[PDB]
This record gives sequence, C-alpha cells and structure tokens, in this order.
Amino acid sequence: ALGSMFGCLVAGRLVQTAAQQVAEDKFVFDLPDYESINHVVVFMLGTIPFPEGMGGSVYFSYPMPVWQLLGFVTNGKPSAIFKISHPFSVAQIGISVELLDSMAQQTPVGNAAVSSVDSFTQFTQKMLDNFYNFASSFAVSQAQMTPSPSEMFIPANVVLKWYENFQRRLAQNPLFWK
Amino acid sequence: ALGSMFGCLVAGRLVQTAAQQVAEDKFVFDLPDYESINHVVVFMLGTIPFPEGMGGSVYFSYPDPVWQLLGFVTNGKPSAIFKISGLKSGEGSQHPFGAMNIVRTPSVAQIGISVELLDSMAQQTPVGNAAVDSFTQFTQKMLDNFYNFASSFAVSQAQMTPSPSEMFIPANVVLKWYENFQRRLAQNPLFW
Repeated sequence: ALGSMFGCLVAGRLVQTAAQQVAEDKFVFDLPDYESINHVVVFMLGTIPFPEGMGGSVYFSYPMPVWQLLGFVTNGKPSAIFKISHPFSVAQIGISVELLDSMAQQTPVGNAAVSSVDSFTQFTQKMLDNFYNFASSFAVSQAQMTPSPSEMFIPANVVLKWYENFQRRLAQNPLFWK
Repeated sequence: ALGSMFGCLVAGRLVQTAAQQVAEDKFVFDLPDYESINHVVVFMLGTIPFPEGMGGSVYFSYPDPVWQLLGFVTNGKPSAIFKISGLKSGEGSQHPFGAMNIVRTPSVAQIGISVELLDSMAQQTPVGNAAVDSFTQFTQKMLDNFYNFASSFAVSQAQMTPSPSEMFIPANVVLKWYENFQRRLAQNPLFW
C-alpha cells in the first residue's frame, strides 16, 4: 500500500505505528493500561505528508470515554508532546485530518507539561476565591477604619488586578512561569 | 552489529533514526539549533531487543567530549523523555564517549546512547532535573507571586489617599491566609 503515516509513543513504551483507520481521514491508536500513561508523543513518520491545506488535530479519550483536543501536528511542525496524567482501562489517541484554516479557530487544552491548560486558570480562580472568601469578612472602608496610623492595609482590588495580569501573561505564554 | 537500534525526537521536529556509530555499542545524534530545545525523546526502535543483561545509558553534550548523564532506556522501559534545559553543569556520572571525531559546536548539541551492563547502570547517577509534579511548581509560584504582588500595595492609614468607595484588607489577614494556604498546599497539593 502506501504505509503508515503516524507514530504514537507512550513514554515508557515502544512507538505504535499501526493505527486503526476509522474513516478516510481519521486514525485511532488504542493505548492499554491508561493509569500508567504520563506522556504521549505523537508524530509524523516522514513517509507521507499532509495533503494541501491540511493538518492533523490530535484528540485523547479516557475512562464511558470522554474526548479532549490536545493540539495539532502539521508538515511544518510534525511532532508534539502531550502531558496526560466532535470528530470521533483503555485510552485512545485520535488523529483527524482537517483544514489548516479550521485548526486555527480551535482551542486545544493540551500541553507538554500539564494535562490541561485550563487547570492553570482553574487553580488561580480557586486560589483567589479561597483568599477572598477568607478576607472578605475583614474588609473595611476608610470610614470604617479605627484610628491606627501604623497598621498596614492592602486594597481589596489587588485580587482583580493580579488576576488580570495573570490572564495576560498566560495568554502570551502558558509556560511563562516554568 | 545492532544496526539502527534507537530513535531520537525533538518536539516540533522529525524523528531521527540514523545515529553516528562511534563504536558498535555507542550511538550519537546531532541536534542542530540546540538553544531552542527544552525536551528530547529517546527510544528503542523495536527492531531488536537489548542483549541479555544490557541496557542503554543516555547522555547529553552542550557548550560550556563531555557528557552529562540524563537517564536510561531498557527492554522493560524502552523510551523516555528528558529535560535538557537548565541542567546544572558539573553534576552526574562521567561519560564513555571516546570518539576522536565527535564534531561539535555551540549551536549543535548531541544525544549519546551507550549500551551498558544493567549492573553498571544501576550505579550511575543522572543529573538533577533531567527526568520528567510540574503543576506543583506552578501552584507554588502563583501563590508566592500573588502574595508578593498584593503586598506591594500595602499602605498605612497615614500613607493612604482618600478613596471612600474602596475596600481594604488588614495586611496581617493577608499574611495569615498566605501562611495557611502554603501549609495546606504542602500536605494536599490537590486540596483546592
């Protein structure tokens, strides 16, 4: 035939290349022992390119099976690493051949260091929620303040300002902190 | 002897399978444009297993002939991902690569694989931060970052500007929160 197009590698195991064809432009790798899957590496073998105007969207499913879009591979960027621990015990990697123009409009959650980029925002939101739920009881206005020229106060709006700064820095680079 | 036995992958690039064989048990991959690399993937091709009692030690060379040990690959664990950025120089075991002609430059790094006795590999020490907990670093940094930021706005009553619509939190309350959250994060990193 033409041969295999993709490799799928669970860190700690061997490369899988014999993907199961589930559609003319969709391919799936079954991954056993989902619990021991920390990282997956998905890549082009270099034998067959994506067709004109096309790239690959990489999805992951895990235990009922639930899917998430990890990211993309293209002729220009033919490999990607994803931390692990719609078009489609045992997990699956799915690759769907799609228009490059369409792939640009999607929002992948995958990342090489963290399972989901949403966890960054999720943690920050819960940290600030924990702070304000605690601090709110003690908040005072200047009119409510009792005379104490020496005591230090922090404006409540630092919550909002820091969150806004975090969002901006995260949008630039999801791993700015690392 | 073992032929092309290993593969090497940098994220965003094509897999390399053709290593320089500086000995019949020693394989070297060139990595051009090294400063734009954080992670490297090394793996057995699955063409042939390691011989009985043998495994692979994976080394890295960079600009300051000299290799830091990154880690290992074996028949039982035939692939691994390594961090090669931010490694502290001078650490870890020494290297077996005595090829006269390992042609080298500051922009071109190497990954070296030596087929070694498993017994010998068990006595080697990889450098720190090589093996790949990342989210733990994130949460700690964000906590410290937020507290330092919030604290930078701390003001006494005498230093305040009139702002009748603004609310203020006593600084000792913010500090108490910071200490408690730090402490609860270190016993249950997923408490939140």
